[PDB]
Amino acid sequence: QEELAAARAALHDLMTGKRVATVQKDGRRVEFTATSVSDLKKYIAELEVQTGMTQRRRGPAGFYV
Amino acid sequence: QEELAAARAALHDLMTGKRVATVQKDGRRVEFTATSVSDLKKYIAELEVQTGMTQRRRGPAGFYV
Amino acid sequence: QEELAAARAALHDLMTGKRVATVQKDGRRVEFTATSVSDLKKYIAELEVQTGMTQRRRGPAGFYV
Amino acid sequence: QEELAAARAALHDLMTGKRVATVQKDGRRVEFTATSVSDLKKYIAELEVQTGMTQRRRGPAGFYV
Amino acid sequence: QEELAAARAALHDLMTGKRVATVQKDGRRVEFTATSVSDLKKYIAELEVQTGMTQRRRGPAGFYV
Amino acid sequence: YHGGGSGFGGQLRSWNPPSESVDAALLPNFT
Amino acid sequence: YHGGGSGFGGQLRSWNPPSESVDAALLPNFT
Amino acid sequence: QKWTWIPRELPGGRASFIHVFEPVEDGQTRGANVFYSVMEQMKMLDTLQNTQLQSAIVKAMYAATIESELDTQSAMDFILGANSQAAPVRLGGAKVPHLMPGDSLNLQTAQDTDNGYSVFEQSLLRYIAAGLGVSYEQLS
Amino acid sequence: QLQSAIVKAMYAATIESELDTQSAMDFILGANSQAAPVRLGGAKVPHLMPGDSLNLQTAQDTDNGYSVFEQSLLRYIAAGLGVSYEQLS
Amino acid sequence: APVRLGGAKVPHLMPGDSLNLQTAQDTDNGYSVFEQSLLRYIAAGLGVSYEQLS
Repeated sequence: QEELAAARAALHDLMTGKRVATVQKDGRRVEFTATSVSDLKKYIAELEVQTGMTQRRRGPAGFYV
Repeated sequence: QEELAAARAALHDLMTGKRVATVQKDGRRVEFTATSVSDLKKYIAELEVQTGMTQRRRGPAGFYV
Repeated sequence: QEELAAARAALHDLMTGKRVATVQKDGRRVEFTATSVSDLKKYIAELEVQTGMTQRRRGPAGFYV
Repeated sequence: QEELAAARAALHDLMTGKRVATVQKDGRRVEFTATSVSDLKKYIAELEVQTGMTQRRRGPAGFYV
Repeated sequence: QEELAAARAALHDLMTGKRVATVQKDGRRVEFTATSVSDLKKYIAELEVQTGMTQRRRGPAGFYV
Repeated sequence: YHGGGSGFGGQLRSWNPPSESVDAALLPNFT
Repeated sequence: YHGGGSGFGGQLRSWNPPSESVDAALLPNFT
Repeated sequence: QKWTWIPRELPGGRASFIHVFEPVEDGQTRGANVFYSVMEQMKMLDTLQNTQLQSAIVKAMYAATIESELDTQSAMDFILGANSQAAPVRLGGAKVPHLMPGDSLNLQTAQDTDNGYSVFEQSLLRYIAAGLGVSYEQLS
Repeated sequence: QLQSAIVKAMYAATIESELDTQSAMDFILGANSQAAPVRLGGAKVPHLMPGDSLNLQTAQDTDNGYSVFEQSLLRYIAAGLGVSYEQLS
Repeated sequence: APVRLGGAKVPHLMPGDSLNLQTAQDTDNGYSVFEQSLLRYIAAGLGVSYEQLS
């Protein structure tokens, strides 16, 4: 899905440090809200689970002697 | 419903980083209040439940030998 | 009641991000107080119970063998 | 009583988002104090109890087999 | 992967002190959000596990008499 | 006698078993 | 008699075992 | 099906059909079983016993919990110790895993398996023995 | 009391997650989708992401003082009827 | 809505959902001893022995 790629790019931008919080030029000025890293990670996880393009989670373990 | 699409778009904008908190241009200036991620997720979940177009929740599990 | 539609619209505006906190135009400037999501939800639910147009709550469950 | 109608209108204005905290126009500027929702609800409840125009509270329940 | 090098460089810049929060030049002004050290370290480690170019983690230890 | 009465606080108000023979109680649900 | 009845609060409403001989109960699942 | 008429006594006075039961009241055609007194309680106690046994089995099944952000196979490889050559884990030996900051290992604890069920069962069994007429020790 | 004990003993655990119910039960409980039954054979150790959570319920004492109150009421009843307490109870 | 008691159940809850199992106080929290004292007083008043009365 095209949401997953955008979310991954946003996570990479936030990690590297290229996420813009406020941009100003003379009179013009726009401010964007910021979100935590954990919420973005949860969003990406649930989005990739919905897509199902790979499988990264499995059932519980089992034991034997 | 037409709200669910708007709520989904708002969640995606907030996650990606395009939700705007303040807009200013010379004298004019408008500021919008901010909402939490969990509240928006709960709103989307209950709106999905009300619409009933899909089924994402089921009853409790059961065990056998 | 005409006090339910307004509350629903206010909740949707707050969720989507169109609720305005401050409005300014040169000298003129107005600022409005902000309220929490839980209080608005409680107000909406209680006003629904007052109106009685639908039934969303029922009594406790029962068990049988 | 005429206090109860004003209190109800103030509660509705606060819920919808039309309560004014600060208003300014050129040099002139006035700022009003803000109160919590719970205190307003308690005020309305006690005021409607004093009036007695309806009855919304009753005695404790009783049990039988 | 070409993300690992960028993350490593960002971590080194943050440690040394060359990570920039705001940049201003006369009217122009941009501000970037800041992230914690632990989140960046976790991102780097998890991306290393995804790449698999080396092996830095092993299974639990064992005991003998 | 409170045996035929309503009860302590009226708890036995709904307890009104019918007066019937043993056949009338047993035969309908014998099987 | 509440043996054939619905129960205390209706808990035994679904408890309706069939009336059958020992052969009808035993033979189908003997093996 | 078919029904046959069987007279109680032959014309000579011989007993043809025998019916033995103890009447309770004046007019009683057929007798009542002794289980009516305690029928409901026995069924409800059986349901309670089965539910308690299933609950104990369920609560005893989940021994531990793994929390991590890596792939599930990698998480069990690095923490639980399974071999990927979901994934079975060998019971031989004692293990001390190494956890990164994001990783976690939680050993679950369960409630007492028999938390007062014995006393309640004793009370119900005394009630049932009183209803049936046999002694409590013999029944339980 | 009997109904309450059965109800409280019935709910063994609780699953909390943001995923679908089928996915949550498959990944945490261990059910197979090939709601969802779970086989009781063996012991299991699930893996949980930060959002996921597993809670094992703890219930009150099954017989928390009911027996002594029953004893007092049975003594009162035996006194009323005239039979001995041991014979009645 | 009726609920069937057969089996054991493990529900799945969203963040907003919750399930709480109520705990109750001891059914007989010292009522027996107080009843014993009152019965001793009553038996003293009437004249019959405490064991016979209670």
